[PDB]
Amino acid sequence: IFKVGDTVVYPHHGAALVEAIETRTIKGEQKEYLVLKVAQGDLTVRVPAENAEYVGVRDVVGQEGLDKVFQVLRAPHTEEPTNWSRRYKANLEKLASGDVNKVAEVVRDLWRRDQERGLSAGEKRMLAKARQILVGELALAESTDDAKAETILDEVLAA
DNA sequence: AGGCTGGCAGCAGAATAACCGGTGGCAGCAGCTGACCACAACCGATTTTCTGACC
Repeated sequence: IFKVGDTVVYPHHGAALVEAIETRTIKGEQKEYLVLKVAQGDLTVRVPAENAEYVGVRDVVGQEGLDKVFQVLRAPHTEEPTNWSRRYKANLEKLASGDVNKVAEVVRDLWRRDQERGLSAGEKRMLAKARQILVGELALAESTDDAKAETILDEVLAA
């Protein structure tokens, strides 16, 4: 399925393009490396043709999962453990999982707790990073005008 | 049978990542003052010494 011209989503680097299929030699054999161009830090990631699904290279989302993550973002549930260390560990695990609904849960919990209390600079950086990957994912998914993706993010945050 | 004497050898030293609770400090400020300048006047003799009339 991975041809030149896609827009695939890495686990926690964001949505990236493809431009070539490298046949770079490993053990005297030409494993089909595919290249990536993710623009948050202009790093190029090259992965083997079959271990991408093992490491979690996930395709773009363009169906009722958009409504699913919208109702996840506008869900009434907000619960965290008592200690900030375990709460941060659980949110970091859900962030590193690389799932859109889980990242939506992370940003709704962090945005609710920041508009209620205001926690910390480290979780502020975490919320900025997770909001960046969610906004970039949906803006390259629906092709829906990035930063007007931020306006529709404001709409679903207002709920 | 070892020992304690002898050089011999080797070495130290000097000179040239967050939460929660609590508690005391602290600064800012209306709000009693309360002692204090502080002008500002007002009198209390005081002494001089004319001023005014007295016979």
